Amino acid sequence: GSPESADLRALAKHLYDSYIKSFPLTKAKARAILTGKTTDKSPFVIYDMNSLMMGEDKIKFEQSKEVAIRIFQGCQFRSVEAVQEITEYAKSIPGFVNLDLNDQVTLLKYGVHEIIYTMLASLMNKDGVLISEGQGFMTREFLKSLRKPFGDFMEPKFEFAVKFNALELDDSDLAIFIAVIILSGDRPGLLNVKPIEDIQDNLLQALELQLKLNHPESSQLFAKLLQKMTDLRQIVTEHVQLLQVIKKTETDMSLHPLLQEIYKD
Amino acid sequence: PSLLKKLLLAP
Ligand SMILES: CCCCCCC[C@H](OCC(=O)O)c1ccc(Cl)cc1
Ligand SMILES: CCCCCCC[C@H](OCC(=O)O)c1ccc(Cl)cc1
Repeated sequence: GSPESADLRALAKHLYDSYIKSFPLTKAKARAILTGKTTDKSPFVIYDMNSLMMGEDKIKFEQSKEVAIRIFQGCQFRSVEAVQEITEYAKSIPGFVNLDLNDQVTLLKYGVHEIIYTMLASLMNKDGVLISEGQGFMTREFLKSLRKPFGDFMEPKFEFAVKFNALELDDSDLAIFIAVIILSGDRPGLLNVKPIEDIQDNLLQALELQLKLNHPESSQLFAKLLQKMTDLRQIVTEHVQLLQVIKKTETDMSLHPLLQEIYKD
Repeated sequence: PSLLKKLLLAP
């Protein structure tokens, strides 16, 4: 009834406010930069090797390693930063910090990359990706051009992003969507699934009401977002497969200890 | 030895 609905809107707002606190660059700010509607300094565009060299100081997060490997390493540190932000966000979801601590770890271990790819879409258009909190823009063609197989990592994320961004979700919608994904009761090795699904069920009701109110003309948007959750799991599976290739092909790659924990399978 | 657990426990 209306009392439940009001509580769902208060939960949606709490999540939005926590999302704003956790993530430095929101979708609204990212899209303004991408569409060129900001007053702030323009991102440095990296579209070829010359511009990467020039722009390197603008986009920094010494270097004799080959460029594809250097981009690979830099990406880990950005990914590790994202894990930290997502963990802060998860701790703001009501009920999360009261879960068994090993289950909180499990939820982050198996959920964080699905969230990374969701939030990465906010930074992407069909032509490239905003990097370094808006200070750079690396073209999709440049990343595709990196020597095999490094040029294969980002393209499926761009493919996901263009379709995902066509749904026109805003930061308020995204805050609930990512909370739903974190609270997935089917992650391997969860010790107590029922409290997780109880939280998720309430988040799913908050998401459905959010979409009905914020996107009244977008038919079955909720069903579309449930399908995107499945699509994100496929992106993760494919990314892991590519990592296995690099591990078998490339000689001495240093994997960050936080990613070592996450990818310990 | 869990880095995720350390992140979760920091207020
Ligand atoms: C395996 C996926 C490729 C690596 C991901 C890059 C991380 C990206 O960072 C942009 C930057 O800092 O340039 C990002 C994404 C989501 C959040 Cl929530 C925060 C940051
Ligand atoms: C080539 C241009 C795109 C980089 C591709 C994403 C990189 C990937 O992402 C980090 C993550 O899965 O969290 C990763 C994994 C392990 C190492 Cl050692 C380095 C990078």
